[PDB]
Amino acid sequence: MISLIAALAVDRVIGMENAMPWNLPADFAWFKRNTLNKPVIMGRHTWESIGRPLPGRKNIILSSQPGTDDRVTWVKSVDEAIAACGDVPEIMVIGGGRVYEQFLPKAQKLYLTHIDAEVEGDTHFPDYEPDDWESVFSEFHDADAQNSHSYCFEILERR
Ligand SMILES: NC(=O)c1ccc[n+]([C@@H]2O[C@H](COP(=O)([O-])OP(=O)(O)OC[C@H]3O[C@@H](n4cnc5c(N)ncnc54)[C@H](OP(=O)(O)O)[C@@H]3O)[C@@H](O)[C@H]2O)c1
Ligand SMILES: Nc1nc(=O)c2c([nH]1)NC[C@H](CCc1ccc(C(=O)N[C@@H](CCC(=O)O)C(=O)O)cc1)C2
Repeated sequence: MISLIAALAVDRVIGMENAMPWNLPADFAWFKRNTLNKPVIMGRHTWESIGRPLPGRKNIILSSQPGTDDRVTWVKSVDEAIAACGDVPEIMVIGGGRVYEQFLPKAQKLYLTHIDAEVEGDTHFPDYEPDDWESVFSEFHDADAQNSHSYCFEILERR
């Protein structure tokens, strides 16, 4: 199955590394737990933002152009990206917006972190039919000495 994992600021705004200001080690732990030993698919801009492969995961990068880094696997279409994951229980799609838009209709699960942070940005997580999705887990945390903002983890499954 295909899953999307994303961090959503106020108004479901999404973005890249330098554009997302919070410091949420708890969310990084959540992301790691939920993606480790699974293939991760990302767009080229997300790849450039991260700057180095995510360890212990197959990193698959979408780009219309030839690859430019042998440390990751490069593909030129959504269907090629999925095929490059092989036969695994769960494929993790880690954005960005253009990639989320394409994979959402194919996805069975969403892993969302709803962060109580107001950020500059025009880009939002794709609109999806709320009635298409059942919330199966959520867990709220206030900010603390390590985490700059309050945040809520949520898993939704397609119903
Ligand atoms: N300044 C602003 O107001 C503003 C607003 C919104 C976004 N942005 C910028 O936009 C970028 C983030 O956009 P994003 O989150 O949408 O990026 P993303 O999903 O991480 O990456 C998009 C890239 O992935 C590749 N890709 C996606 N689908 C593909 C497909 N089906 N086949 C082949 N390649 C595919 C393309 O790479 P190739 O280009 O290599 O073909 C595409 O340009 C950042 O650089 C951000 O700064 C800026
Ligand atoms: N839950 C979640 N949080 C986020 O901030 C993001 C998503 N999802 N999805 C898309 C994008 C992912 C950004 C992103 C980039 C690098 C690492 C990373 O380096 N993670 C390491 C652990 C880092 C640490 O332990 O400090 C990892 O091994 O997963 C995590 C997230 C932003």
